[PDB]
Amino acid sequence: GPVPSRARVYTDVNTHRPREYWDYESHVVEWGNQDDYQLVRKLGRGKYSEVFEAINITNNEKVVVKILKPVKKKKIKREIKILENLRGGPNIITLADIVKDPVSRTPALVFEHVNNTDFKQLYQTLTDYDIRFYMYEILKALDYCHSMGIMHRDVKPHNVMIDHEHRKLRLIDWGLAEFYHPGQEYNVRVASRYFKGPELLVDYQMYDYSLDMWSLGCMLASMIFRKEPFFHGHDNYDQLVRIAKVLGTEDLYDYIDKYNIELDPRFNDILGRHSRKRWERFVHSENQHLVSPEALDFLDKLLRYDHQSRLTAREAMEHPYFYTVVKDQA
Ligand SMILES: CC(C)Oc1ccc2ccn(-c3cncc(-c4ccc(C(=O)O)cc4)n3)c2c1
Repeated sequence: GPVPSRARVYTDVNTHRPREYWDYESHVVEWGNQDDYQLVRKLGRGKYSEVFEAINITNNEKVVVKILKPVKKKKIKREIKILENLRGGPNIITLADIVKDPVSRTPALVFEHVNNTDFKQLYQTLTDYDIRFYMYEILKALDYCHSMGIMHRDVKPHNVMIDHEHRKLRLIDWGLAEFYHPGQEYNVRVASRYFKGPELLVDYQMYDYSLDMWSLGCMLASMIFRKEPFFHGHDNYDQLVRIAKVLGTEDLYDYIDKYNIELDPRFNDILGRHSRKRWERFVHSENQHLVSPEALDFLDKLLRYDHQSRLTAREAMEHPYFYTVVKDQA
């Protein structure tokens, strides 16, 4: 069978907490009053929810309501518990309230309003400094949630809200997040295809916080190289092929050997043999102003097959790429 793995950091953080912190199945949801909110307009739709701008009529505050499509009570409890545990943490979206439609019995999460600028219009405006700044802000949220025993498991641009005028950022959509427990075998069917870590793609279930760091690396690559998505796979199998064409097959097969991973036979046809590419092949006159030795060194240290060898969030924050950001923040 596969070789076990443990997180290098924050390994036992949940074991040391009271059971109630992580044992979300036992959480009792306190429902507020749906009549306190009036819906104003629809903001967006997902697979599993619809998001509206609303007003809290008790105090006239603008709020956001995420009405859940039908999902298991345990998964709703998980998201609520995680949001409550992380409330007040750096750059974490604040859950303000939880309500039910009395007739249709559908649950709705009520959040703080963030004045988001279209992240699909915000990447053509981003300077080198801006990317470093916002990356640092995301790392603060990830170090925090990891330190609190939580993997986000769905890091990607859609789940980062930015109020550019206020240089404000929030990490949202905790619906896939999970508590880290040493030894636990997780579902690999998480995250968007383009952001999935090698561990997911090869079906290695004993993963950890380091998944988030792969996803972050994918984001960074897409931003500095102006190539969204960076690893553009056609399906989950081809996704690993696209990664292998960059990181190379030698390190991939080393990873599978180290963890005694049983690779789906389907892969044997399509993976082939690929050299590890230098990052210089993605640099061009359009993106060169975003790319530095520091950026490439940092990126290289996020995008590793071996989850254990990726930078931690706290290590990433200490990287020379962020020296200018750190100097200004005091
Ligand atoms: C599906 C959702 C992310 O789509 C949108 C689209 C446009 C906009 C424009 C503003 N928002 C907005 C403003 N303030 C907060 C949020 C929000 C907050 C949390 C979550 C969540 O799940 O955790 C989803 C959305 N959202 C939008 C949300």
